[PDB]
Amino acid sequence: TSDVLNLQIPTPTFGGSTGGWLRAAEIEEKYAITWTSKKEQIFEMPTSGAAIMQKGENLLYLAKKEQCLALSTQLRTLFKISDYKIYRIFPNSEVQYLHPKDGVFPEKLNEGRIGVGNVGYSIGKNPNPVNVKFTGKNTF
Amino acid sequence: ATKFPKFSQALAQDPATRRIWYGIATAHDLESHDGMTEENLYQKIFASHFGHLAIIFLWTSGNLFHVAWQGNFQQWVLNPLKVKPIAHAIWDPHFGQSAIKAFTRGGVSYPVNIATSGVYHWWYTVGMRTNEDLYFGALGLLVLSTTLLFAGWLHLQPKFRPGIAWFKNNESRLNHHLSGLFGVSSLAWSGHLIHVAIPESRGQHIRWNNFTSTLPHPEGLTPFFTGNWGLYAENPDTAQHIFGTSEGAGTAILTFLGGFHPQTQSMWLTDIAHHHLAIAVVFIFAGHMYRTNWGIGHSMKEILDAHVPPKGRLGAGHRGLFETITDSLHMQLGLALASLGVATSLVAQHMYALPSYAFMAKDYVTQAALYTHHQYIAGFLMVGAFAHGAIFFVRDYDPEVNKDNVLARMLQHKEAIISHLSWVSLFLGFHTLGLYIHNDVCVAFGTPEKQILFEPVFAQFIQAASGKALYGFDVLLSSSTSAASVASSKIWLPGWMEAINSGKNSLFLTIGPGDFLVHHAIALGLHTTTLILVKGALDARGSKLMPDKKDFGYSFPCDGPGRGGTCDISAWDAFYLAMFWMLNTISWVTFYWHWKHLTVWGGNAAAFNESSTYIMGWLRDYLWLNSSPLINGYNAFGMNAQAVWAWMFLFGHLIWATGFMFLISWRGYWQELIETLVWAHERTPIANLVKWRDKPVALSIVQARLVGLAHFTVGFIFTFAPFVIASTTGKFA
Amino acid sequence: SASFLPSILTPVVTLVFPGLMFALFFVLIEQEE
Amino acid sequence: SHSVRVYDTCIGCTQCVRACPCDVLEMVPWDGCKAGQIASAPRAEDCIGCKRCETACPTDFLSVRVYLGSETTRSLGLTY
Amino acid sequence: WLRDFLWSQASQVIQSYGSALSAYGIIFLGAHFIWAFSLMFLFSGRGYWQELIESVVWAHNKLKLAPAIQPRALSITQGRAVGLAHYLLGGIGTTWSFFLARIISV
Amino acid sequence: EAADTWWGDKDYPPSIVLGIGKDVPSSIFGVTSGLAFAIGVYCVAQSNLVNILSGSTVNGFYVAGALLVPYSWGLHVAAWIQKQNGK
Amino acid sequence: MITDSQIFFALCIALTAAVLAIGLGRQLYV
Amino acid sequence: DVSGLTPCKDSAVFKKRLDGSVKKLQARLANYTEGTPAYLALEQQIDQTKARFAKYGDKGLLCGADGLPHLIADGRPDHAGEFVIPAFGFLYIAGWIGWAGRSYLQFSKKTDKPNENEIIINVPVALGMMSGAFLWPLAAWKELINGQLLVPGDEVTVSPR
Ligand code: CLA
Ligand code: CLA
Ligand code: CLA
Ligand code: CLA
Ligand code: CLA
Ligand code: CLA
Ligand SMILES: CCCCCC(=O)OC\C(C=C=C1C(C)(C)C[C@H](OC(C)=O)C[C@@]1(C)O)=C/C=C/C(C)=C/C=C/C=C(C)/C=C/C=C(\C)C(=O)C[C@@]12O[C@]1(C)C[C@@H](O)CC2(C)C
Ligand SMILES: CC1=C(/C=C/C(C)=C/C=C/C(C)=C/C=C/C=C(C)/C=C/C=C(C)/C=C/C2=C(C)CCCC2(C)C)C(C)(C)CCC1
Ligand SMILES: CC1=C(/C=C/C(C)=C/C=C/C(C)=C\C=C\C=C(C)\C=C\C=C(C)\C=C\C2=C(C)CCCC2(C)C)C(C)(C)CCC1
Ligand SMILES: CC1=C(C/C=C(\C)CCC[C@H](C)CCC[C@H](C)CCCC(C)C)C(=O)c2ccccc2C1=O
Ligand code: SF4
Ligand code: SF4
Repeated sequence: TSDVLNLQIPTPTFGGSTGGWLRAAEIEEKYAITWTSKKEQIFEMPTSGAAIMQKGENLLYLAKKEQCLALSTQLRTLFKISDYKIYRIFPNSEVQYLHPKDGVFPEKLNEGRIGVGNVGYSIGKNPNPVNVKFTGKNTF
Repeated sequence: ATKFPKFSQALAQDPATRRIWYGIATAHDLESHDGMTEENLYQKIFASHFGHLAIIFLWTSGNLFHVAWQGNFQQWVLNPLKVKPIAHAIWDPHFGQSAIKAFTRGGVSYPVNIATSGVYHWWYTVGMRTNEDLYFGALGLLVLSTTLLFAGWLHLQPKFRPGIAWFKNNESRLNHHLSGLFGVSSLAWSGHLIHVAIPESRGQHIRWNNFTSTLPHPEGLTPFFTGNWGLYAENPDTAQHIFGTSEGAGTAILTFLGGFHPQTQSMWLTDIAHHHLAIAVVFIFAGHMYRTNWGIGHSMKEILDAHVPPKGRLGAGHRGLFETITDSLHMQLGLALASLGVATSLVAQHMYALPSYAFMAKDYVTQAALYTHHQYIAGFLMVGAFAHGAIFFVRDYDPEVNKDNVLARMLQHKEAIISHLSWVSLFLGFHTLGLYIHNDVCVAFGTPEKQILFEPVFAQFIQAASGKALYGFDVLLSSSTSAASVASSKIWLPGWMEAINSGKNSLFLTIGPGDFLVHHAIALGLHTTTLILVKGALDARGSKLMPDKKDFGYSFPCDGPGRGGTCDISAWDAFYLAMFWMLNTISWVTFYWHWKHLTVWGGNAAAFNESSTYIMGWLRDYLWLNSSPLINGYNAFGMNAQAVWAWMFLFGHLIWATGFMFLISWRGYWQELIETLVWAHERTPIANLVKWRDKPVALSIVQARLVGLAHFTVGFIFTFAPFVIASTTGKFA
Repeated sequence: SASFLPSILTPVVTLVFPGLMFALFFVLIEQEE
Repeated sequence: SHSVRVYDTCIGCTQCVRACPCDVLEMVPWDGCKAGQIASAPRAEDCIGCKRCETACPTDFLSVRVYLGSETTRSLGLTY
Repeated sequence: WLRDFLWSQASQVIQSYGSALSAYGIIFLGAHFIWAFSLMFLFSGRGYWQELIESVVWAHNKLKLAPAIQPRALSITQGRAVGLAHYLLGGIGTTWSFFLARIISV
Repeated sequence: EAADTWWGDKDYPPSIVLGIGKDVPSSIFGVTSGLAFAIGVYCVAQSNLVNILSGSTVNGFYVAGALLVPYSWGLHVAAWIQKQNGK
Repeated sequence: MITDSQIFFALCIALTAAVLAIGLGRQLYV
Repeated sequence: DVSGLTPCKDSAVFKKRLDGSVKKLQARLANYTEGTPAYLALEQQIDQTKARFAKYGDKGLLCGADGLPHLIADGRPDHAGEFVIPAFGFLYIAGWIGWAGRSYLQFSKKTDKPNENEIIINVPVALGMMSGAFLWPLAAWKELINGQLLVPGDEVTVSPR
């Protein structure tokens, strides 16, 4: 999708945990994940505890991308939900779309992606670190 | 930018406390800083050399000033065998009354520390007799440190920074070092000995006001110019000289009697000046070797490029070694540390074997402390040389420059080298531990006659070949009417034989089966430390588990838990592992030296000879027995002057113990603990208004290994030094 | 009279100097661009 | 931020992308193997450096390589 | 504690040689050895030992002595477990021998 | 710089390894090697046939002649180098 | 015995050395 | 003799150690009634101590100033009862063990399941190689001359360096 997030999506019913985001989420960086459910059931939170996911649409704020992707892995390998979307909320109310970027999962091939970081030789043909001395660059 | 690691943009953007630790820890790594060129690197190293030299001379000037001001040099000169030398006076507002009376010792009336560095004997030999002389030496070294600091400031100026071609001038630098810094300095020391120290030993008072009008020899430059150099050797000091006075003295300035002065139990001062003169001439001739500006001389590149055995025995010979050494500061530094480590181990052996300072080999505390000092420093330099060789392999070794070189062939057959070091270490460890455990069980079962006691016949044969005549080998120097015993029979032999065949010297101590076993233990330690260091240096560029190790640098945490697990895989981790083994083998060497000399000084060498063959003998006769004056420095009934040594003993125990924290527990546990503490501080009232600037994180893996190793080493040193000082002080023998 | 110099210099140096150096070093650590 | 590189010994078996916990890796089209795809690292700023991709590579001496470098608030995995 | 408990009560266990309590002194020394042997596993890491095993495997391969069951270093969890077990065995053995040799002889 | 002194692909070193004596023929090198060896062995034999004393019997001519024994090693090596080079 | 004037002279020389050490350290600079 | 050592048959400290060793057990003997197996065990210990000391005196061992035998690992022929003859014995036995292991390794490599032949040993074949390794210095020399003992060196795996 695009960089838009519905702030009024209902949240899973949770009793409050001591694992939530700290002061550096309203200051630096915050993440949210939204998914669609078919029934009311109980899932384990990545910040400990258990929460009931609402039937319909859900929204949940986390502190790092690892927590959102671990929750997405739980929503995949368990009871099948595969339309989750992970965002990144800045303190100036600016949202950025991260997971399912091109609309499809990264493991499936998608025409229109550009290879980044690809190297045109085997790993044993990197230059020696003597040849990059006093240059600032590296042999990667 | 304005952030603290101005030299590392990567570290300055770290939002955590890791930035401060890594900025402190990588301050001197001048090769990896941001925007560093070779010329600027060499200039900064030159300035740092000047600053470090100034630090050395300031430290020596401080020693001189404190002995001059708060010392008892006046009283110690008049009676060296009974007056305790003084380091400095103690100022402590934490002292009680009984600590003030307990530390009030020597001839002074204030609390005071007794010097165990032997600076009193050294200054007493070289002509110091009053506190004014020490104060003037302190002033001279202060002015020298000031001059060196100004020179270091001056050579970073834009018109005084030397170019890169000046630094890589190997022939000129080695010529000037070998001639000047060695030979001319040795010649000047021989001149000082002959002009000041030898006349001061004979009762004359030679200082800056009368040295230019007092002849050191009665003739004076006439035997030197005419060629009758043997006139300087006639009439030596008789064996009734009494150091510092004139009865039985001589008028000789260059002799080679050999052996020891009979009263001071040290070598003759005329032997030392002659030795320095010979070394001076040899070093000037040796510095007359390399071509600098006048056609004659060698080129170091041609010598290295020529030395190829005829049919591929050593590959391409030493071709390309000149380019690798000059362009890599890590190889030069590694060679320097290896040579210096050999040198300081040599000084450790020779200063107890052949003492040169008057009235040492009778203090026994300076004698123990200096040996342990120099042996630990030797171990440190030896480990550092291999560490910098590993660094040179990581980021300075060019494989195309060294094609089929004598250095690349070392990497070609590195597996054979590591496997054979493994075989030697395993063989030595198996056999010496088996012999020690066999002797333990045999002594424990009431049958000490079943012990395996190998007589060390090779080293005893060497002692006999040097002249020792109780083993009955009757070979070379021990047997008269031999070519070796006749050829030197009228130069240095009689003094050497009267010094080696007496029982009061440390020259070639009598050795038995315990010496055999502990020498095998020492060889085990040396081979295993060499194993770890050589394996790290040779596998620094890669192995089967990590073929691209050179891309990740010299020091990195790991390569993940994949393909089995890659804990401690870098060459830095090989250094970290070999540090423990160096500490272990230096502890073995110092334990052997200290117990052997403790039994010899007390006239009870049979105790060592009987109890050194099994481990329980060591444990109950050296460590348990000699700790009694140390741990009783303070108790429930009071305290004495060894309370500070007891406190430092427990201090070293605690530091060595808290090293095991960082060495055994690893980051994850501590990172989760830090996160819980972060929640605690952020979610408590009153105290959450105080906010950190750097986010607290756990110590990194390499940082943790370094911190635990530094703790281990500091605790090691601070628990061995109080024992080796207080046990010798608590027995006086 | 040189019997005052320990009791003057040792507290001044050992206490006052590294405290000011710690404060100055901390301030220089935490200043930014 | 750490730097991730993928070399041409890739076989396109997708295990590195599945093993990634930070959505760093993705599959782009390619013609150098039978699967017709090669791994890519377009989001290396979200790399934490846990090297789960390197454990999942089946090729002899892994094609996807993670070099630990500069540390940020994302590569340190800090929630505070 | 150090002077009046450990140093003062180890006299029975260090002087037990040549008597009926000499096994306690033997176990004292052996448990010290095992406790120190634990720190080898507790401080070091797997990758160094794997590379050293590679260097040994080269010589074995050279002499046609390579086992088909390929030799590997102990795993990280196993290395920690071995170090901990050796540490506990050495400590409990040292305390066991010290207590028994002290309290039997007084 | 310097000269190409590497000879790993040849059975003998080039003549330029001798520096200032790169043009001396092999016969002079061998004759001087034998003479220097004989004189040096005689000079060092004058230190064990006669007991060298503290200043009385030192005889600095025998000392200067004693340096011919290591010099005789270099002369017979240079004799071989010039012989293989054809000079 | 070392007089007070000698100790103060040594202190002055050490102070000059300290100022030069500061100059060298700030010539290498941070 | 060698290193100033005296023979143990001519050493007074060795005899003093003999007397102390037998006197300790004799003092231990005085609290037991005769005919009891404790008494018989203690007198057997005394006889064993006397026999051991007599053997150490008769074998020609050299004792030092402490009265304990000192082994001369020099290689002299008169001290070949020390290190050298046990050296030859151990070298033969260790070569036997190594050659038996190597032969079974070759056999297990040449089979269809090399891994299962090393955790579960083929006992008849293992006993065959184990007993046939008695001529290891000849078989190893024959394999060395035939070129089967050593791999050429370009066929063993090596780290990149
Ligand atoms: C004759 C002229 C001369 C002299 C005297 C020196 C002297 C020095 N140069 Mg130097 N240099 C020269 C010409 C000369 N240079 C030239 C022509 C060049 C250019 C080609 C250089 C280029 C150069 C560089 C690039 C550097 C130096 C450095 C140094 C210093 C070495 C550090 C030191 O103190 O070691 C002193 C060491 C000894 C006196 C001997 C140590 C070895 C022995 C075996 C020790 C044991 C002796 C004895 C037993 C000790 C016991 C004493 C007592 C405790 C009992 C030293 C002051 C370095 C330095 O520090 O820079 C400031 C440095 O980085 N020089
Ligand atoms: C014709 C050749 C010849 C010969 C055979 C001699 C022989 C001798 N001269 Mg002599 N001399 C000569 C020409 C000669 N001179 C000339 C042309 C002059 C200048 C006018 C001098 C000026 C001279 C002086 C000023 C002195 C002698 C002395 C001596 C005697 C020293 C003996 C000895 O063992 O030296 C001792 C050897 C050494 C000290 C070291 C030997 C190593 C070499 C030979 C040193 C040579 C100098 C050396 C290069 C350093 C000088 C460099 C300078 C810049 C510092 C000896 C009999 C000395 C003497 O007492 O005479 C009775 C003396 O003081 N000579
Ligand atoms: C003449 C000797 C000499 C010189 C010039 C150098 C120079 C260098 N070494 Mg080095 N080294 C040496 C000796 C030397 N070393 C020895 C003897 C060892 C063996 C112990 C080492 C081991 C070593 C390693 C393992 C490494 C270096 C590295 C380096 C480079 C960067 C230094 C750095 O970042 O430190 C900055 C300064 C510090 C980190 C200060 C740390 C303070 C230490 C830990 C002591 C603290 C304990 C303290 C005294 C306790 C107080 C006790 C009290 C409370 C009682 C630099 C080129 C590193 C490098 O860049 O290589 C690629 C590297 O990895 N060296
Ligand atoms: C007391 C503690 C201790 C002991 C005994 C050892 C022992 C050993 N370490 Mg070690 N190490 C230790 C602490 C210790 N370490 C610590 C604290 C560290 C810091 C992390 C290290 C770091 C370290 C490194 C980095 C290396 C070693 C290596 C070695 C081996 C050296 C070879 C050797 O001596 O073989 C002798 C073997 C032994 C002493 C083990 C005991 C074996 C048995 C029980 C001996 C019994 C005697 C007798 C033969 C019995 C007959 C057997 C019977 C069946 C017939 C050996 C296994 C090196 C290695 O593996 O190279 C090959 C090596 O590279 N260690
Ligand atoms: C590095 C050598 C060195 C060392 C370790 C010491 C150590 C000591 N001095 Mg001292 N001192 C030294 C050199 C040294 N001195 C020199 C050269 C002088 C002549 C000016 C003096 C003059 C002096 C006096 C007059 C007094 C001391 C006192 C003391 C003691 C208390 C500390 C103090 O207040 O110092 C204060 C010291 C100074 C103000 C002089 C500066 C010391 C040198 C020049 C600095 C060297 C720095 C060194 C290289 C380390 C650099 C790194 C550092 C920045 C971390 C302490 C034992 C006091 C004492 O006796 O207490 C019982 C005391 O009253 N010192
Ligand atoms: C019979 C098998 C056998 C043979 C011939 C060898 C031969 C060799 N090993 Mg070795 N090794 C073996 C088994 C064997 N090993 C085993 C099982 C281990 C694991 C514990 C090791 C661990 C090992 C190390 C760590 C090192 C060697 C080294 C060496 C070489 C030097 C000799 C030495 O140090 O021996 C010492 C041997 C040992 C300490 C291990 C002995 C263990 C037992 C007693 C042998 C196995 C017998 C086997 C069970 C018999 C079953 C066969 C039967 C069914 C017929 C040599 C090539 C060293 C080297 O590389 O030097 C170049 C070296 O550093 N080996
Ligand atoms: C007039 C004599 C005639 C016979 C001799 C002779 O001419 O044969 C020459 C010859 C063969 C030949 C010939 C040819 C040249 C090939 C062809 C000739 O035909 C012609 C002209 O073409 C014929 C022939 C047969 O001659 C071969 C020569 C071999 C030679 C000359 C071999 C020297 C080793 C030196 C060593 C090992 C030094 C060790 C030195 C040592 C160990 C030391 O320096 C110790 C030292 O303590 C010393 C001593 C002094 C101290 O300061 C320094 C120290 C402490 C270190
Ligand atoms: C890592 C590395 C490195 C390092 C290395 C090292 C550290 C080494 C060491 C080495 C060593 C540490 C060696 C040693 C040696 C020694 C010797 C070589 C000795 C000799 C001696 C002699 C020869 C003597 C003889 C004699 C005499 C004369 C007297 C009498 C007796 C007798 C006979 C004994 C480097 C940087 C280079 C680079 C590369 C890498
Ligand atoms: C005389 C004597 C002595 C000496 C000795 C010596 C010095 C020796 C040496 C030795 C040596 C120097 C050796 C070397 C070697 C080399 C090699 C190279 C080897 C090898 C081996 C092998 C290879 C083996 C193999 C095998 C077999 C055959 C069997 C088992 C199995 C195996 C496979 C392992 C002494 C004094 C002690 C004492 C007296 C006597
Ligand atoms: C030494 C060591 C190894 C190497 C250890 C190995 C390969 C264990 C070898 C097991 C042997 C083969 C079991 C039998 C031991 C001896 C053959 C028998 C000795 C018997 C005595 C009682 C005499 C690791 O793999 C390791 C891994 C992680 C952390 C630390 C370490 C570690 O310290
Ligand atoms: S995280 Fe720790 S245990 Fe795991 S590979 Fe890295 S260093 Fe080894
Ligand atoms: S290091 Fe971790 S986060 Fe980065 S690409 Fe590999 S698996 Fe993904």
